[PDB]
Amino acid sequence: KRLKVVAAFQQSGNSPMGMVLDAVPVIPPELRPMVQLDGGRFATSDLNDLYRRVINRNNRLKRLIDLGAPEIIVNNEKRMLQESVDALFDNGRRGRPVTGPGNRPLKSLSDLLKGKQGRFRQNLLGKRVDYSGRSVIVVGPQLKLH
Amino acid sequence: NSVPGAPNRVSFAKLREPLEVPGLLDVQTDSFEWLVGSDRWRQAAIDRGEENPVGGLEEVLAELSPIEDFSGSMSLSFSDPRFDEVKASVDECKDKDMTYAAPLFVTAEFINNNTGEIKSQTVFMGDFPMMTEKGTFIINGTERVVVSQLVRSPGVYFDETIDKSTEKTLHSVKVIPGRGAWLEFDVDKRDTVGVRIDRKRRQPVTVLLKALGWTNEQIVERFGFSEIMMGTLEKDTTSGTDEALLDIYRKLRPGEPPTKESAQTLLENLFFKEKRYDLARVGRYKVNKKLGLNAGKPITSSTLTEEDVVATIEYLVRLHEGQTSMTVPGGVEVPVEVDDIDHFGNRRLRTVGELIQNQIRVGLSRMERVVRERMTTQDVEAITPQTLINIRPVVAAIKEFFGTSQLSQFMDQNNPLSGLTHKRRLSALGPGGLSRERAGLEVRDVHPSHYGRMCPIETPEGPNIGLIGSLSVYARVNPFGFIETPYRKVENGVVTDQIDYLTADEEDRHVVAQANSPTDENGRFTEDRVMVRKKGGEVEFVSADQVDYMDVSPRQMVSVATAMIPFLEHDDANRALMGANMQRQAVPLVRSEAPLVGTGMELRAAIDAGDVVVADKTGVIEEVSADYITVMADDGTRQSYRLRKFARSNHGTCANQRPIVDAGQRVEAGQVIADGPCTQNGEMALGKNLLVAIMPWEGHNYEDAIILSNRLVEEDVLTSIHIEEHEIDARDTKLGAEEITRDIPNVSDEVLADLDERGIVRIGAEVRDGDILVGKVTPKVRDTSLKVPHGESGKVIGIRVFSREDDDELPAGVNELVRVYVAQKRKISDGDKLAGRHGNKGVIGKILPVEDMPFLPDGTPVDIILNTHGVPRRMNIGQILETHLGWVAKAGWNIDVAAGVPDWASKLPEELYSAPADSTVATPVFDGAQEGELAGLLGSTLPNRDGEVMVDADGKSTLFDGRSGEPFPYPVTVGYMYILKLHHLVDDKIHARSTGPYSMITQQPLGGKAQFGGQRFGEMECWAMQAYGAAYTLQELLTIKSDDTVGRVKVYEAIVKGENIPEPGIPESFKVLLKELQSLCLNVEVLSSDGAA
Amino acid sequence: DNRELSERAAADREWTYGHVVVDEAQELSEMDWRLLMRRCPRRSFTIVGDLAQRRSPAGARSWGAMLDSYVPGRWVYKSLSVNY
Amino acid sequence: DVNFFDELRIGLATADDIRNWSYGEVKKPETINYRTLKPEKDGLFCEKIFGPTRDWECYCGKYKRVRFKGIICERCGVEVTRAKVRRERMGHIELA
Ligand SMILES: [Zn+2]
Repeated sequence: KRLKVVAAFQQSGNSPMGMVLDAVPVIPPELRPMVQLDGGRFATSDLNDLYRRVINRNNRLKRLIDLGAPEIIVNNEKRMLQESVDALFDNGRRGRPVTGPGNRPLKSLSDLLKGKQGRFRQNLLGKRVDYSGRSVIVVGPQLKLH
Repeated sequence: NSVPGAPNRVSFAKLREPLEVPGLLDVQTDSFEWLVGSDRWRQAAIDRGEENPVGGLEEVLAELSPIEDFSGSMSLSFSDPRFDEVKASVDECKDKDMTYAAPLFVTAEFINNNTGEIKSQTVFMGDFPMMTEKGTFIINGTERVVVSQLVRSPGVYFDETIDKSTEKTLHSVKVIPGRGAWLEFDVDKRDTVGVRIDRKRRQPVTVLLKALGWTNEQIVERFGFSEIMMGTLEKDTTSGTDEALLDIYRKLRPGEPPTKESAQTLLENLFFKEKRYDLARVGRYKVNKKLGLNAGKPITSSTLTEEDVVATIEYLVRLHEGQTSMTVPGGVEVPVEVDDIDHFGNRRLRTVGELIQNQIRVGLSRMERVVRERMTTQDVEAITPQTLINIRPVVAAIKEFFGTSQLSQFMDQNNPLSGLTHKRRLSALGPGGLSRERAGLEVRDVHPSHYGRMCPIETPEGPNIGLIGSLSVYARVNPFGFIETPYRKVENGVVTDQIDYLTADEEDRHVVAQANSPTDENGRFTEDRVMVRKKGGEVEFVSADQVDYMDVSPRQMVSVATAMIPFLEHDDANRALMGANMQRQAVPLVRSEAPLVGTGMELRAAIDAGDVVVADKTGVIEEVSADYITVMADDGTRQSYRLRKFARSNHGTCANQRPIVDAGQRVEAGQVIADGPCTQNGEMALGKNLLVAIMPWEGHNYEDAIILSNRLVEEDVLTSIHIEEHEIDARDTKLGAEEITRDIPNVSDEVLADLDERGIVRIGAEVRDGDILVGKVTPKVRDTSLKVPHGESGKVIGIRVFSREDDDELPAGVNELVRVYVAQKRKISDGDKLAGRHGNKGVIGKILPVEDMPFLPDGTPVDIILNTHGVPRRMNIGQILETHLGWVAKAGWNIDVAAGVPDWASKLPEELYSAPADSTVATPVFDGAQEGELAGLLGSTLPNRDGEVMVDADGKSTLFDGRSGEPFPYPVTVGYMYILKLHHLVDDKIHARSTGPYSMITQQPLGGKAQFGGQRFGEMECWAMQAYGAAYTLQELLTIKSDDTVGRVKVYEAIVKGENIPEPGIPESFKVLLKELQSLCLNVEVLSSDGAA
Repeated sequence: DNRELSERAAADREWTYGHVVVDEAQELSEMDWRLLMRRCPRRSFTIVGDLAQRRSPAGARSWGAMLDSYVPGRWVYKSLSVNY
Repeated sequence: DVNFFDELRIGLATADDIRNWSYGEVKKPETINYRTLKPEKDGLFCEKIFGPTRDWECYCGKYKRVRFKGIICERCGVEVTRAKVRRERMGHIELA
C-alpha cells in the first residue's frame, strides 16, 4: 500500500514538492459571483469569505514577522493560516467545519465538483432542450414510411 | 322506489333488494354531526343503545379540563360547547371568498380553591368551519373535502416469524398505543422470553415483572406452567423490585444518576399515568377484546394496566407453545392466534370528525399552557375565565388543518360522480399513515376482509395503486372507526329479515352465504348446498343448514362508480378498474343525455351527489325561471331555489343548473326540480348514446384509434364548455403603489379598445391569445398588464373586483384585485380521448363526413367505428353486450305470448315482455340480463319506420360503404354504446418551444405547461443517440439547446441571418471545469496526439 | 447455508434442543447435567439408566440428587422390572 | 483547436505553475466596494488583476470605447479589453 505511492512518484517526473504550497490560486471573480440583491441586500458565494479569511491570516502573519514577535505567537498565526487554507480547499474534511450564521458549513472549492450537483455530474443528468415540443399521436395511415 | 320523480327505467333484475342503499354522503355528515354533538346524532346514538353518548368536542374539553395551578390553589373547567348560526350562506361565502363557519362558545368556570370562590363565564372560542349539506367545507370560498384516513388501530398485536439463523419459529407481540412508549415482548431462538421497553435494549421479561412488584413466588405461581418462563426467571440476575427498577432506569435514562423515586415514578409515567400514555377508546376496546379482559364492564379509561401486561405475556407464552385457548383470572376464554395487520379487524377509518378533533386537541393543548402561565401571573382577585384564555392557538391549529393538511383537498368537481367518490374516498397515505415512496405490495393487495367494505375494483392505477380506495355502497362506519356491512340473518336453512351490521372481526366468526342463492316460499334454500365465505377468505359448498348469514345484495362489494358499469361481471378486473376511473374524469357536456343501457344506481348517485336541486317539501310550482324556481308548499309557506348558471368548477368544467319543472306542476318532497351538470331528469348522464359499428375501417381506427361522424361536430353532440380564471392584483412597493389603468404607456390605441375606464376588459369581448385582460402599471412606469396566456382564447364571461376601500379583507400589501373569467366552447376534435364504461379508451384519429361513414340500409350512418382487434384481447366483451342491448333499447321489442311464454323469456318479468322505442332499461351489475334473454330480445326487436328489421337476431347488420357504395361482403355488429368525453383534451396537452425564458441559478430551460418550457432529454435518449452514432445532433442537444448561452445567441442569429451554424469549438463546460480544477492546485493540461500543448 | 439440521446443531454450542435422550445416564456427573440442561431450556428429557451399573466415580447415586437442581418435583419416574 | 484535443492530463501544480497562471497577487481582503459597488483595488474583484467588469471601459476612464484593444492604461494598469476575461483570468495569493 505504501509502495503504490512511492512508485507513483518514482515512475514519473512528478515531484512530490507539489504537495506543499507556497502560493494559493484564486479562481476568477465570475466563478464566485457577488451581487447586490433587491432592497440593497447582498448575495455572495461562500468562497469569497474563505479567500478573505486566508488573506487576513496571511497579512497578519506578515505583520507579526515584521513586528519581531516571539516564535510562539508567530507560529500560532501560522497554524491559523494552515487551518484557513484547509477550510478554503475542503472545509469539512478535518474535524468540524467553518459554519456560517445559519450554523451550516460554508461551501468550499472542492464542493464545486464534489456534490450531487457538481461539475462532473452536470452533463450526465437529463436537461431541458429548446426547439422541442410534445403532443398526442394518432395513426396517419395515408403517410409514407418516411 | 323512494324517488317520486324517477323516470320509469325497466329493470332486468330478478332478486329484490331487501335493503335500500343508504345515504352515500353519510360517511361525512354523520361523522361531522358526531364532532359537533348534534341533537340528531345524539338521538341516533341513544336509539342504537349507546350509554350517555358524548360528542367529539365534548371529549376533548373533558380531557382538557380541569386546568389547575401546580400549587393546587386554582382550577379552570370548560363545558357546554355550542354553535351560533352561520355568519353567511354557502353561496355568499363562495362569492366573497369567506370561510363558511359558525361561532363556537364554551362555558368556562374558574374556581379559587383556597377561598372556594366560583366564577362562570361564556367564552368565545373562535369561528369553527362548518360542513355543508353536501359534505364539503367552504374555506376561503373554495369548496374542499376531508378524506377518511385508513390507519392501524391501537392495540396488542401478536406476530410469528422464522429465525433465518436457525429456521426456528419465533413469536413476538407489540402493544401499540395512540400516544406513548412502545412495549414489545418476544421469545427468541434460544427459548427465553424478553421485553423491549421504549425500543431500548432487550431484557429478560421478569425484570419488568419484578419492577411491577411481583415476587419470585408470584411469578412461579402464575407462569409456572411453562418451562421457558421458569428458565428465564431462574437465569435472571435481579433480586427484587428496587434492583429491577434501577436496572430499567439505567437503560431508560443513560448517563443520568439513578434513584428510587426517579425509576419508580418513571416506570409509572411510561404506561400507567394518563398524561404521558393512553390507549384511545378504540385501543382499550381492542385490547380488552383480544385479551378477554374487562368483559361486561364499560370502557371508561385509556391507560394500560398491570393485568393487560401480564395477560399479554401469558398470551405470548401460550401462543408459543401452540395452544389455541386462553383464559385469565378475572377474564373470559379467548382464541389464541396471531393477528393479520391488513385485516379490517385491525385497520380503522380516522374520519373527518376525528381528524378535526386531533387538531382541536393540539390547539387546546397550547391554550392550556397559556392558562398555566397567565393564571399564575395575575392577582387572584382580577383573574377571570375570559382573561385566562387565549383562543389564537386553537384558531391557528384549525386554520392550519384546513389550509395545509394533506387530507384536506380541493374537491374533484370535474363531474358529480367525481365529487361523490372523492367524499367517499379512503386514503391510507397521509399524516401519521404511509407514503407512496415505500409502501409495499402487502398493504396494496386486496384482502378477503375487504368484501362488502372496500371496493376491490375502483382504485388509482398510478403509484397510488392500492393505497386509495372507495367505501362500498352498503358499508357504514362503526363508532370505533371500523367498517361494518349489513347481512341478513339465516337460521335452520331459512333466511329471515333481520339485518345485522357486522365488522370483519365479527364476520370471521360466522358463515355467510351468497345473496344470489335461490330461496323458495318463506325463505328456505331450494338446493341443499350453498356457496359460503369462510374465515380463511375461502369459498365452499357447505350444507344449506350450515349458513349463519347471507349478503343483502349481489353488489354489496362494489362502490358507486363500479356499480354504474353494466355487465360488470363480463369485463376483466383491470378493464373494470379503468372504466370506473374514467367515469370520474368525464367532462360535462352542453346537453346531458341519460344512457339507454344503465344500472339502478344512476338516479341515487346523482341525487346523493347533490348537484341536482331537490324540493324540500311537497307543494306546487309558483314560478319558473332560468335563474330560480319558486314553490308553495301544502303548508302555505313559500320556498325559493337559486340555480347556479355557468359557474366555474374547481377543474374549470361548467356547473350549469337547469330547471325541469313546469309552472303549476305538482312537486313532491324529494322530487328533483333542477338538473345538474351531468344529469337528465335527475339521473346521472356522463356521456352520449352513439350508433357504433364494430369493424376495422381503412386503418383509421388502428391500435384503438376512433373514427367519428362529422354529425357529432355539427350537432354539438360532444361539445363542452370550459371556464378559465385569471387574476391580477395591484399592490405597493418601496417605490410606491401600483395602478390598474387603461393608460398603459406606448401601447397602441386599438389594443386597449375593449378595456373599460378602469382598464378591465368588458364582458362579452372575444379575447385572442396574448390579448389584454386587465391593464396594470408599476413604478420603475412599466407595462405589467394581465394578458391571455399562450393558446388560450374565449369570451369574457364574468368579472369580479376587490378593493381595500370596500373592506375586501385581502392580505397585506395589496390595494386591488381583479378576476377575469373566460368561457370557451370546445367541439370534439382529432386527438381528443373518448372511452366507454368498460375501459375501452381511445383517441379520435379521424372525423369523417356524414356521407363517408358506413350507413345502414335504412340510410342512417353510424356515429362511431370501434376496431374489432381490441375486444378479444382486452377481455371486455361487456361493451359488446351493452351494444346489443343498446339497440334493443333504441328499437322497441315485443315478445309474442299468444300461445305461451317462450322458454328463454320464462324468467323475464311480465313488464319486460314489450317496450316502445327509446325506452331506457336497467341491467344491474350482478343481477341483470342473461345471454339467452339478450339473444331472444335481439330476435324480438320492433322493425324500423319503414317496417324493416335492421339488425338480425345476432346483432349484425348489412352495412354499406359510404365511399365506393357497395355493401360490405359480411354483416357487421351494430348497436348503441354510451360514450364519455374524457378531460384529456388536446388544447392544453400540446407544447412547443424555440428559445424563451431560462433558469438562472443554472442556465437550463424551464419546464411547465403555462411557462413555455422545453422537453427533457434524459440519459436514455442520449444512449439512443450514441447508439445511432449521431454525434453532432447529440452535441446540439447537450450544449447549444440546453446550457450554452453564447452558443444559443450565436446559433439563433445564424438561423435568422441564414448562415451556416458555427461548428462548436472548445466546450464552455470544459473551460469552467478546467479553472475549477486549477483552483485546487491541479495542473490540468490539454495534450495533442503529437505532444503536449 | 443450506446445511442439515444436525450439521448446524452440532457446530454451535448455543444450540437449544427440543428433546434430549440420555442412556446409561448414571455415568453423567453434575457438570454434565448442568451442560445438558443449559442446552435444553425446554426441559424435555428421556433419561435411561440403571444406578447399580454405575462405573464412573462422579456418576449419580440417586436421580433426585442430579435432577432436583433443575426440575424439583416436576420429573416422572418409571421402571421396568421384568427381564426377558 | 479542438481538432488536437486528444488527451487530458492531470498532475500536481507547483508554486511556479500557480505564479505563471496568475495575472496578479491578491493583496487585500476587500470585497466589492460598499461605498459605490465598484471593485476594490487589489481586492478579490480587482479589475487590474481580473480585467474590467464592463467592456473596453478603463478604470480611470482614459480609454472607454470599442476601437481600443489590448492597451494597458499607464495610470491604473487595467487592460482595455472585452469583459469576458473576468471568467478566465486567474489570481494568486503569496503565502508568508
Ligand atoms: Zn486608466
